[PDB]
Amino acid sequence: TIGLIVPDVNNAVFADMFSGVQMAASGHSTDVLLGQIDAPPRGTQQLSRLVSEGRVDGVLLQRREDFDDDMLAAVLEGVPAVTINSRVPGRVGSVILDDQKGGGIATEHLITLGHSRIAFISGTAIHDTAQRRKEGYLETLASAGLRSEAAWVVDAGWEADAGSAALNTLYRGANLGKPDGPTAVVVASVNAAVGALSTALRLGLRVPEDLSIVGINTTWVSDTVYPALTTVRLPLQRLGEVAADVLMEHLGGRALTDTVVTQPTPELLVRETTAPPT
Amino acid sequence: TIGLIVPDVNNAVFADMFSGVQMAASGHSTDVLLGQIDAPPRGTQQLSRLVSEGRVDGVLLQRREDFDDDMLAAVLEGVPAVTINSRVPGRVGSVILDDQKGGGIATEHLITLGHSRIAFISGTAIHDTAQRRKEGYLETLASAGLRSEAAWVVDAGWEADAGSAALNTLYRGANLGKPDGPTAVVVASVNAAVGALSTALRLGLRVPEDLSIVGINTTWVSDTVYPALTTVRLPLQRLGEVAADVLMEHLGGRALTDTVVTQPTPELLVRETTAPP
Repeated sequence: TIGLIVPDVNNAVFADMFSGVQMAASGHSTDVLLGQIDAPPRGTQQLSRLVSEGRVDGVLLQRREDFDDDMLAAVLEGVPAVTINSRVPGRVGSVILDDQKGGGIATEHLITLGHSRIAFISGTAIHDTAQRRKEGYLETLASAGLRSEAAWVVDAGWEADAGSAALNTLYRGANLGKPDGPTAVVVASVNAAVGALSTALRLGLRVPEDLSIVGINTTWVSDTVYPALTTVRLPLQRLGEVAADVLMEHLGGRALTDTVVTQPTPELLVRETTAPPT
Repeated sequence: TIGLIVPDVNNAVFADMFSGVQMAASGHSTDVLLGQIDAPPRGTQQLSRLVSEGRVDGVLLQRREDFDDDMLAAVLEGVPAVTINSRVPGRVGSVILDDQKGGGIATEHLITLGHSRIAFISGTAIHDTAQRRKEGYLETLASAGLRSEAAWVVDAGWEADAGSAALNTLYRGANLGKPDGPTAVVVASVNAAVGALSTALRLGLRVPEDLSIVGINTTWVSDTVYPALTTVRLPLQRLGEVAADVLMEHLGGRALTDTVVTQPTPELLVRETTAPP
């Protein structure tokens, strides 16, 4: 049996990631025990108890956006563990997505539509996955001969409320959607993107006319809402299958590895929130 | 270890329910195993093997929307089990929400704003939760003393794509949002309600000006979208908390019960999707 420890089961990547974990694990007649952890302080305790005590042979951990590298390294000391959608410095055993290429594809799509001033709403400063996606965006702008500004890049979060809050901050401080501000924003995760789209609409901005929006990752929500969010689909199911496999293989005696799921490549899903600027 | 068996982790109720089941289990030194089953007989083999091989001590099962009462009985025969957000006649061990009262409260609200032609997009015909909420909406139209038609009640599903399909049908078949049509629609579950909204807007109906939408249950999605969906919040965390408790008390000897979580009461959460017609 294996443990899947997650920040919350409402998280955007959870459903596809879980189905992958479950399919691989069941394939080997191994069950998946699900656990959910709060914010630190209680967050770290639950994890120490829930990891130490262990009715599980090993652990798949999706790191919380408020857990620093320190809080994870200490807990994972001496535990067979694979981090998923995150990699902690100074240990081995992780499976991540091709985050830089995801940020790059999102950004590139906006540059091909004619946008020059493009903002980025990231996850937290703590989350290595957010920083990779930010890098992809930064490289892409640079190679295209374009500039970003400190004011156009906000560390927010994965969820709707942080996305909303960050859009508000761009709107009020950066003239996002106004006269000389950025005309498009890339959002590091799709739920934050749904929050951003909503806030742009409540503020009175036309989407896509006044502001284009691309989210990274895709859910039924991003595909359902009106206008439907243009997104970059990442292979979440594969990510869960590979991480489950790396863990189970390590329990059979193999080395833990640190890998990047690179196939399939990220898929641009052009919906209704991206157009050329005005 | 106990099993939490659900049809789709994307379900509107899953998150809150699960936090409930985890609370209960955490205090009783018990782990939760998350699982799914296919249609019987496959599913019958699955659930029994889960207990027969000692993988779980007991099961909490949310019924799939394409499971009729016969199918659920099959998989549950000879299994320590408590059904969640659903109740099978012919067996004991279930914990349901105050479903009728929640469907009425959504309808109540639409009439109070001044609506007289009110639709209902249900779950599937075979889900008991969906029918119990349909009952509340009908019973409230009769308490107020108002019209209802066969064409205004459409069976659909829990999910966005079902809600959207049902809305299209109300629009083409029942003239929804037009001179003849109903001016409002209660949607049996929130994801379907987000589907209905989206399709309403695409068509070119203004919401709430041309059509008023209320959903039952509440997620970050219904609160986040624009316009935000008016919904009626049921106490999903307690339902999870209480169901897990009944199963584990039953694993220590107690009888399986059939329970309704009647407190807290359905909370009308007014947002941007409801207005006078």
